[PDB]
Amino acid sequence: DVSFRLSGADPSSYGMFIKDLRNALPHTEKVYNIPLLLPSVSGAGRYLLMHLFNYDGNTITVAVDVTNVYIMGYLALTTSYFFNEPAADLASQYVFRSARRKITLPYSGNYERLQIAAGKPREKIPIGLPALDTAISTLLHYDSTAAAGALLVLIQTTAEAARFKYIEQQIQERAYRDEVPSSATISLENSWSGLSKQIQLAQGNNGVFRTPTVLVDSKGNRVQITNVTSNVVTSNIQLLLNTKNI
Ligand SMILES: *[C@@H]1O[C@H](CO)[C@@H](OC2O[C@H](CO)[C@@H](O)[C@H](O)[C@H]2NC(C)=O)[C@H](O)[C@H]1NC(C)=O
Ligand SMILES: OC[C@H]1O[C@@H](O[C@H]2[C@H](O)[C@@H](O)[C@H](O)O[C@@H]2CO)[C@H](O)[C@@H](O)[C@H]1O
Repeated sequence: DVSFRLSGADPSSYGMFIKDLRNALPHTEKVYNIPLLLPSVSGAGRYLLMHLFNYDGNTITVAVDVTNVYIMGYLALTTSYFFNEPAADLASQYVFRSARRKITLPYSGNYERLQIAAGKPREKIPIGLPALDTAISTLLHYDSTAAAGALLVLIQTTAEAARFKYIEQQIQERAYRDEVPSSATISLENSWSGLSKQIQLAQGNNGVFRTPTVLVDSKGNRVQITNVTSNVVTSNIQLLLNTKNI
């Protein structure tokens, strides 16, 4: 398991937790030096448990699918909560079985279903460590509407941060003050799948992408990614979604 506590948390411990989060996911091959996520894992081992503690010390345990880094659900005291999606339902057969009751959310974990449930896009939802403390707090007590938004904060603080160093960096700048995500952040989140595909396809195309990826950069400008020499591939992306899942 991996853990993070917001009490006493700073850019340092956050980075360490994100480093752990990354190291917890297994892989057998690296593509252009980037861990390649497995096509699939069978049974309970398919899920990674993250113990998160808010500033007061309360905790929720989040189950993550180690093949894609998708959040399946979490445990709040003695109640389990899982998205309304096949994968999560499957996940419920293995994790938090001893919870006293199981609640299925009214939506899947997809960014689009989450934004609807929440009544606003990620664009306008401030993130950072403080925001992650709010999120943990919200999920301790069931509220599907407040949860959608806390869940959008959680996904980005943790899964997207493991996925991209840049996003991990974005969150460390927000260690003591939340801020809506830069568009480069939303761009990267939206492009993880495609970038993972083209990184793997480049492998026998001499590091050239079969199809270029369009991103938005730091300065907020439209940019094309055509091959593995881009900083995005050399520095940024830290985990790759196996094409066997794309
Ligand atoms: C792969 O991607 C490279 C940049 O990420 C790109 O190099 C450049 O493209 C032109 C030069 O002809 C410039 O617009 C740009 O400044 C160049 N970037 C750098 C840092 O040199 C390669 O040309 C791309 N290769 C392929 C096969 O498309
Ligand atoms: O949308 C980002 C979000 O991914 C969720 O999974 C989605 C997925 O993007 C889509 O291909 C599919 O049709 O719905 C999936 C779940 O039902 C994750 O659960 C989440 O953790 C985010 O990364």
